[PDB]
Parts: sequence; structure tokens; C-alpha cells
Amino acid sequence: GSISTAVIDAINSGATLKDINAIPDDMMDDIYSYAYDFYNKGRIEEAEVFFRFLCIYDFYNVDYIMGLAAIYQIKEQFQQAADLYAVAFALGKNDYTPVFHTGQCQLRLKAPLKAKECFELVIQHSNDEKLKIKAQSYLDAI
Amino acid sequence: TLKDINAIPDDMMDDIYSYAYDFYNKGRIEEAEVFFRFLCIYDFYNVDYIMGLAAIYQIKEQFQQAADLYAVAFALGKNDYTPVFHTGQCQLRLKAPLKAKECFELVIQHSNDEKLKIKAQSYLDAIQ
Ligand SMILES: Fc1ccc(C2=NNC3=NCCN3C2)cc1F
Ligand SMILES: [Cl-]
Ligand SMILES: [Cl-]
Ligand SMILES: [Mg+2]
Repeated sequence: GSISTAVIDAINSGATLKDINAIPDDMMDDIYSYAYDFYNKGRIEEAEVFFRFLCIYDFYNVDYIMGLAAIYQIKEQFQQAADLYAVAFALGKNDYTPVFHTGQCQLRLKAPLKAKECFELVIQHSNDEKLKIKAQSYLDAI
Repeated sequence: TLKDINAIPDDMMDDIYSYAYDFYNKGRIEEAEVFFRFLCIYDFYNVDYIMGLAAIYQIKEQFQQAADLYAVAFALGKNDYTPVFHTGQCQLRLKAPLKAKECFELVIQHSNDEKLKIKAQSYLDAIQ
């Protein structure tokens, strides 16, 4: 998957496609928009390929990671989704949306203590009042 | 992964990790790097294996490579902010002090590791 690719790239430490500027920003932006065209039409399998392609080129991009994580959550691949949401959070320190979704995934993974920690982080640190209500509704049910 | 098919026994993998750390502690960086690369090929999803290779890259002043691995290590472990602390150090070396500040702030806001937070605060205090 995307994470294994990132680690292999790191182990081998060779020239990556991004390191050589193999695809310009404008083209990457276009491909990202195409990925969501597929996604928005329910063509989740094509969208997944396009987001995997984006994540091979530039894994450390919050927008690419969040798109792929969303697909895995929809497909009920909850551990892969949680792992990617956690990457997205590390890259995007100030957005607690990936932490909220990690909590949802942890609940489906039968890990309520991890989920509780996620939802509590949202309540204590997010400035998104609507996200906080949603996190509290999950907390109330745990 | 090779771990998924149990290609090497568990006890032998523990030995190899301990040998990797022995090389690391003795300053035998080239050998530790081989051993941590071996471990990460065997199980890319082992946070401690990733952290070891990331540490080697940081010592070698390959700061971006280290930060990239620390991001994966953080994600897999979810609740351990040690990789975030080391990323902050890497960002300082990469002349990205605002990114470093965000890393150290994240450690202090989320971590339950008091000794780690003391270290993070000492870096924050020094950031201009
Ligand atoms: F906690 C972390 C926060 C950011 C990063 C990062 N690593 N690598 C990286 N490449 C482009 C942006 N970016 C941030 C790693 C962490 F471990
Ligand atoms: Cl937020
Ligand atoms: Cl900066
Ligand atoms: Mg608040």
C-alpha cells in the first residue's frame, strides 16, 4: 500500500520521482481533480487508483492522503484508513478532522479506548465547534 | 511483509534488533544502517524498526529522510509523540523553525510522556 511504498522509498533512499520533479504541480493538481471527479460519481475503484498514484508521487501531501483515507473508510478497510488519517494529522497538525475519523475507525476496529482518546483530543484542542459536537456524540455512546 | 509469512522466527528477529541497537550504541553507524534497513524490509509496519532507521538518517544529517520516516512511525503508533519531537529537531536543522515550533507544540499538547514534554519545552523556549 501507500505506507509500504513510502517506507521502501525511504529504505532504498534512491532518487524518487518527486526528487527529480517528474510531474509538475499543475499536472498533479489536474490529476487530483480527476480523482475527485471519479470519486464524486461513485467510481471509487478508479478514484482509489488515482489517489494511490498521487500518493506514490508525493506521499507527504495532506490532500492526497485524506482522499485515499476516505476511500478506505468507505470500503470498511478501517485499519488502513486509520493509519492514513494519522499520517494526515501529523502533516496537518492543526486540523482535527483526521483525528475524528481515526476515532470512528478505531470504534469499528473494536478499540474503544483508542477511539475515546481520539474523540477527547478533538474536544480539548479543536476550534471546530461542529466537529466537537460530533466527537462528543461518539464519546457519549462509548 | 516478510513478517506476515513468519520468514524468520520471532526470537531471532529480537536478536537482530538488539544487534542493530548494539551497533548504534557503539557508533558503528554503517552497520546499524544495514541492520535497520534489513529490519524495515522484513516488517515495514514495525514502529521501533522504523524509528531506528529514522534515527540513523538523523545522525547522518539526512534530515528530510528522517522526518519522512518519523511521519510514518507516528502514524503507525498513533499515540507516541517521540517521532514528532525528533521531526521538530529535523525541522530546526532544515531551517524551518515555524514547522519545528508546531511539532514541539504538538508534543506538549498531546503527549502524556512528561520527560518527552520537558525536552520539547526546552526546544520551544529557545525558538526565536
Ligand atoms: F510529526 C511529523 C510532522 C511532519 C512530518 C513531515 N515529514 N516529511 C514531510 N515531507 C513534506 C512535509 N513533511 C512533514 C513528519 C512528522 F513525523
Ligand atoms: Cl479542527
Ligand atoms: Cl518554517
Ligand atoms: Mg477549545
